[PDB]
Amino acid sequence: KPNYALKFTLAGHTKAVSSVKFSPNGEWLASSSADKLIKIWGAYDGKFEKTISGHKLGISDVAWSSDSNLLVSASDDKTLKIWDVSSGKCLKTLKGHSNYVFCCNFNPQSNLIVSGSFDESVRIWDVKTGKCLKTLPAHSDPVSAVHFNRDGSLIVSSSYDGLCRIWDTASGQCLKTLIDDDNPPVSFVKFSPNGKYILAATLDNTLKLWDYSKGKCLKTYTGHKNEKYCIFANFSVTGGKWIVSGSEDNLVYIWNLQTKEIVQKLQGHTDVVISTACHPTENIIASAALENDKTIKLWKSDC
Repeated sequence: KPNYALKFTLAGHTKAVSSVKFSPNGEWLASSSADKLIKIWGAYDGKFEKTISGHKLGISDVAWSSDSNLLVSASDDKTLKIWDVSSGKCLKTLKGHSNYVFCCNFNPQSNLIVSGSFDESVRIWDVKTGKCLKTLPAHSDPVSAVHFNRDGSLIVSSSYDGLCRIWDTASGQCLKTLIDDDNPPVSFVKFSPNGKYILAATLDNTLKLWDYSKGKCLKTYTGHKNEKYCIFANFSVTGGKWIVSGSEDNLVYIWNLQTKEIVQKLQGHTDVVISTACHPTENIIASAALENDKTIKLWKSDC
């Protein structure tokens, strides 16, 4: 149904890309890499803007503040850094995790940051002071993803222990633990835009849409390969309602959300597609690949 075609190929990172994210204002793409760098690119033209540096080791994730002025990055150096994008300044270094920080996000208000780490904990940080507010004993294996819901009241986390958990931001209480028939490692998780559903990726080549309120799996998406890497998944909402994800067979997969059929497979990358992102207003997908490719691709569809 959609017709995403390659528009731009962005080269610059010298090691594996780990994450790509569109700014909320739609003007920019941020990318993180194992080369220890963040790069900023024009969202519509693919034009390289600048590099942001400071981390001592590779970066697994990057996230934008709601006003598109700040980034937060999660690194193997055991820290997160908060960046003022226009100046390039490292505003704060968030110290607390005892091993690799794998995932990070602002809440919608962007006064808080949530992080997940190889040390098996989730941390909630104050953006202004740079202090850790809470440390949640969230999981018994590395934390693969963390995400705030629509109003910042709930946090969802996933882990290689096979659990998705939902946390109350304010109290730090575990409200829910999602358990299916089997519990294979969960490599990614996020709330849906409306906030009633949770999309989770598992390392048995499967994406599941869960009803958060009921605690029941509604839909299942397969065809892609995902047994090893923590690959992002997206809700595409600008045109037709899709689920988007990378794959270890070098393709970007697009599923119809309702019917669960593969509507398109984007060909062009020459290595695992580790990350994808969906532009907030236009029908644009960004995709990034691992170290044998190193490129980021911008794809556009008429619907």
